[PDB]
Amino acid sequence: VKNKCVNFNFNGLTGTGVLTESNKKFLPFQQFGRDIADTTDAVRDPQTL
Amino acid sequence: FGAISSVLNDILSRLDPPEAEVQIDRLITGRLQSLQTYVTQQLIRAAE
Amino acid sequence: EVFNATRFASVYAWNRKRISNCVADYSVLYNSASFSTFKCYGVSPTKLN
Repeated sequence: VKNKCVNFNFNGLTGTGVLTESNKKFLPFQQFGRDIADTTDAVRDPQTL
Repeated sequence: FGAISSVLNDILSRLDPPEAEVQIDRLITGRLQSLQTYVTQQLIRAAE
Repeated sequence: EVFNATRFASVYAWNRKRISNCVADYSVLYNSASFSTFKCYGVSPTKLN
């Protein structure tokens, strides 16, 4: 579910926030990304990549 | 700040309250000290 | 194949098995009365599931 503030348990990484499509692209070995302040900002879906 | 992890969600989802209380208390102490330092510096700069 | 096996190695030659690429159910292990000692360090058993 996207564009709604929900609790997400992404492959054991729990949190709360709004999931949205990303113009950002990941290399095909990275699982999740961090901001300049090292807060999690992006994730990779375990079932859809 | 001495805790097992720097994320509260990990401690909450990994440990029961009786033992996670110590880690949460250590994190609270560290973050409170940091915030107090920031507020004091902001007060001094605001006076300037 | 590890819990319900018939052979256990010696103490100085303890046998290590790597578990990966599967789903593990620790709740049935913890709630069973067959085990007389079940203690977890760094995690709580009830959350292992």
